[PDB]
Amino acid sequence: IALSEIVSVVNTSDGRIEVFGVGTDNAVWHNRQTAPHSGSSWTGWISLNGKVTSKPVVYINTDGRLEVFARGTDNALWHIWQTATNAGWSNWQSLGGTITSNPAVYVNTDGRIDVFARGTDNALWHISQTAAHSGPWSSWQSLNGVITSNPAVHINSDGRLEVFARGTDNALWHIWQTAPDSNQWSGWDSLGGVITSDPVVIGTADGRLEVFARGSNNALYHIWQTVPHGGPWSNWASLNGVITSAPAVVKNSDGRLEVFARGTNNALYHIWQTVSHSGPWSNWATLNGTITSAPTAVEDADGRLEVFARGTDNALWNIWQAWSAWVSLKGSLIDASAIK
Amino acid sequence: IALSEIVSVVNTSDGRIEVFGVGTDNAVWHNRQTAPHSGSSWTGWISLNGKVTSKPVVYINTDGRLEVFARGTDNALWHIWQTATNAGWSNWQSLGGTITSNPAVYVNTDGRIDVFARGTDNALWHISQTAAHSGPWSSWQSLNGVITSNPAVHINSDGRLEVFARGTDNALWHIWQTAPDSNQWSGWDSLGGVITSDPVVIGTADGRLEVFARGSNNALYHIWQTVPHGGPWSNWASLNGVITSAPAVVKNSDGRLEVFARGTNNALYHIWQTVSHSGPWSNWATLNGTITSAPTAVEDADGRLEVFARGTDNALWNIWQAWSAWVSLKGSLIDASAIK
Ligand SMILES: OC[C@H]1O[C@@H](O)[C@H](O)[C@@H](O)[C@@H]1O
Ligand SMILES: OC[C@H]1O[C@@H](O)[C@H](O)[C@@H](O)[C@@H]1O
Ligand SMILES: OC[C@H]1O[C@@H](O)[C@H](O)[C@@H](O)[C@@H]1O
Ligand SMILES: OC[C@H]1O[C@@H](O)[C@H](O)[C@@H](O)[C@@H]1O
Ligand SMILES: OC[C@H]1O[C@@H](O)[C@H](O)[C@@H](O)[C@@H]1O
Ligand SMILES: OC[C@H]1O[C@@H](O)[C@H](O)[C@@H](O)[C@@H]1O
Ligand SMILES: OC[C@H]1O[C@@H](O)[C@H](O)[C@@H](O)[C@@H]1O
Ligand SMILES: OC[C@H]1O[C@@H](O)[C@H](O)[C@@H](O)[C@@H]1O
Ligand code: NA
Ligand code: NA
Repeated sequence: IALSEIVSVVNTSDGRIEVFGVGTDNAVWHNRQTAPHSGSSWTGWISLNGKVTSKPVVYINTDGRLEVFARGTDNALWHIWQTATNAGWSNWQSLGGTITSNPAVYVNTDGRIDVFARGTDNALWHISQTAAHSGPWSSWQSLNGVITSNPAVHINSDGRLEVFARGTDNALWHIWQTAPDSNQWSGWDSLGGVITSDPVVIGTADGRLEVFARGSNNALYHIWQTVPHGGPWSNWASLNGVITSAPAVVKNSDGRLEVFARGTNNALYHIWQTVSHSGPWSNWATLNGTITSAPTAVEDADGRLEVFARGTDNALWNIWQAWSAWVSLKGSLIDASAIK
Repeated sequence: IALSEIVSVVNTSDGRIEVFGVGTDNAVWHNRQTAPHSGSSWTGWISLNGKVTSKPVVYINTDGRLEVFARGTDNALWHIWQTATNAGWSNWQSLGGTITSNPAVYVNTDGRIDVFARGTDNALWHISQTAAHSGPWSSWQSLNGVITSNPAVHINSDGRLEVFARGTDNALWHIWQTAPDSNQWSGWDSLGGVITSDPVVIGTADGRLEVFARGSNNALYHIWQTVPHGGPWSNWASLNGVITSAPAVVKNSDGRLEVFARGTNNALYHIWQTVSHSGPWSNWATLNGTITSAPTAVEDADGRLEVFARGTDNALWNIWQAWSAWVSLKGSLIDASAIK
């Protein structure tokens, strides 16, 4: 499994990027832009406390309240939430279970958050809010299978959640809701290939799921739905390169997909659709730097991509689509990924 | 009340703009882009039938299914929906009531559509889906007040719906949910001024509501929340000009607000935030043409603004942010607005 993303990042409901990482104390720390603009100053790192043994994953509830999910020292799923949109936080609360992966998080069309995690049986399990952005939470329920990666989740353009994970054959497997808001899940399907990273999944500007992963030759690969929210899937296509981290994918403000990955020389590299969305891909270009994590990419409130990655000093470094000079957000981050 | 928008327009879940208008037969007709790109060809006009006595208002359910709301010849609220995302349509069904305005439509954080309409008592009434993108619908419920315009609705950045309408004093009044998904609504509040158009409301890139309306001197005015999802509101500010239609507002792909209105010479005019979102406004610029409706503006799948307006030939004409040459979508549209 290629070197993981070190932070979870979201553009908040007031247009400020907030990042969540694990400190040397194994607590979750957050940093937020002071202003909703490219090159904004930052609040600085503020602790949510806790003791996590996974990558923390933030998600924005449909009412704008941020909610962080992370495995605890007891291997239970824990969570903590803003009590008001972009305001104070709750205490950490357990959702129980015994999980063996980072959580994957998305929200159903009914505003109910769905959290996916590998179990001690190596099956995909999930637990959900029973009301929109509200407790109580459901029971833990199994979707079966045997997965050898952290899971990834994205909603289809018809509101059906779809989960991607590596199988015991190192192929990309996936499973989907057969209707929105449903616990009627499909059987597992193999999209084949051999992946040596966690999969990442995004929705194209024309409403198709597209999955990126590193292959056995350390090139970037991708595969996509050929119709909106539907099969068949394309064959695997190489985007080439030699990458030494997990890839991070993001949509430009004009819908062009752009992928960030660490190269052999430990610099940040990127490759993008040219002209328009679902257009022909560029060749790889360097953004330089020296990074000790996978990059994490998000669009800011000015419609510019922002990239975060840990540096050799273990601080979180930022670069944005002007491109800008590398700047440090400081702090000291660790890779707490449940699967490495 | 300044000349109204003639179509309801949405960017569908597969990145194709679809427009809804009233034909000379008083049926609702729709036209959709063949491709999810600027300057795409169109399907041509296809009838949903019905007999409407209001502007038709389309909304995308959280599962991607389009749903159109319009007053019938019996003055009841009627609706029709796609049975699958971007697929076939249902028959028209009545939601009953007796309404005296165009419908205003938004979705709650729980995926429940909320429809607002003036009653025969000139009070603001509403009816909602009781489950996410699903029937049965609620009873009609009154929010009281006396309104002299079509209502406008937008969600706050904390998930609270907020409705704007002109009062008997010709001032801008508003009312809001005190919590998301709630029928706990606030009292009416006056934002003062004198408006001679329907209000239009948008959410800024930094999570604030901003309202645009024509004033007594036929200038464009605007007023905004000074904090995300919160008061106090600004004082009214003039964006000047002399406009002879309702203004239409839209966010650029980079969050810059842009406003479209008909000028004294019947040409399309526009004015925009410069540099970045919540930045200083341009002066008015012409896009020429000769229009016989207010313009309607939406962002396409390429991140470019598209504007629609009826021409002197009663066809719907299109121009986009390249700017492009005016092109005709043909058809023959009427202004069916319930309040003129
Ligand atoms: O108050 C809202 C919060 O309530 C908690 O009980 C739930 O577990 C959270 O998921 C929710 O966001
Ligand atoms: O029914 C829809 C489903 O069809 C399957 O064949 C595809 O592999 C899934 O990605 C899709 O969600
Ligand atoms: O076409 C725009 C593209 O051009 C490149 O020069 C930039 O570095 C990319 O981030 C961008 O997506
Ligand atoms: O629809 C086909 C296109 O989908 C895009 O999102 C992919 O990145 C392209 O490689 C592909 O040609
Ligand atoms: O099937 C979905 C549709 O069902 C109808 O009964 C409801 O009235 C619509 O609002 C809904 O979109
Ligand atoms: O409580 C929030 C509400 O506060 C009021 O003072 C504002 O006028 C409303 O726009 C806002 O939604
Ligand atoms: O800064 C970009 C702006 O420049 C003007 O020339 C265009 O006509 C506007 O549509 C655009 O928003
Ligand atoms: O926050 C203040 C700013 O809000 C913007 O959305 C308005 O268009 C500006 O006129 C105003 O200066
Ligand atoms: Na994340
Ligand atoms: Na509309």
